[PDB]
Amino acid sequence: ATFEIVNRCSYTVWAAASKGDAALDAGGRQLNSGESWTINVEPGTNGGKIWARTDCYFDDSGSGICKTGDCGGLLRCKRFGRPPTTLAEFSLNQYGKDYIDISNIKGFNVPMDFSPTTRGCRGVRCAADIVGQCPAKLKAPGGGCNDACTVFQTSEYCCTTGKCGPTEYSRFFKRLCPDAFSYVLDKPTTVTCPGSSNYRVTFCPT
Repeated sequence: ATFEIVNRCSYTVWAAASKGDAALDAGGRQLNSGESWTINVEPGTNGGKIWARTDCYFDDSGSGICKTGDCGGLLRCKRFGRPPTTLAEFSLNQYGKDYIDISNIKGFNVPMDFSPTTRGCRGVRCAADIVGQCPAKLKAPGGGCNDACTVFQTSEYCCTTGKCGPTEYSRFFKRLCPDAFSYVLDKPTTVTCPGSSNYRVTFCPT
């Protein structure tokens, strides 16, 4: 499957693509404002994620640090990134279907649109000013708006027991971005697409 990753933000981002235990394609790349990066993702990929990282510094060897979304200091991510990270999430070719969603379960750093470029389903978007409106206790100094599980590490926010409800913090994310997951047991906003669809992830779609 082809994913085109487009940075429409006015600032540079470092895109990342991983399935948690391995890079997807090259795993990460710098995207200046306006740049597009096309990656290929193996069919049947389960649990892939794409996210943006902000305020990164890397040396010649691809080692460094980012203020949001850092994946163990690598330019080419092999593992998932440190919150806060708006997440594009996908599982491909699962019994004939693709499943896509956007998630704020790990916080929010950059607005995002996640849409198919082929026919048969709709896209999803979270483009509200979540960082600007972020509650004081969830604001991340490096930038972004943390989720409450990251900040407070309770069973209720992290849904550790498999039983949890919405919270004042999850309702904030849900109010601004209804089409994104706001906590682990949120009513699903997953979109079902035809198997082997292709996609575009746009940072700062507005």
